[PDB]
Amino acid sequence: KPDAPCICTMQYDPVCGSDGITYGNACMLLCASARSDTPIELVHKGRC
Repeated sequence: KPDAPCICTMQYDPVCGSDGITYGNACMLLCASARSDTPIELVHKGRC
């Protein structure tokens, strides 16, 4: 998928994605998978 702005909401839902990074939200993630370094992969909807 293309780059998706990480401004979905402010529902601070820090989801841990395969990489060891707690993304403020699955969308913030979209920012990660869009301009992070590697295609992370959610694993736990929290602080790991």
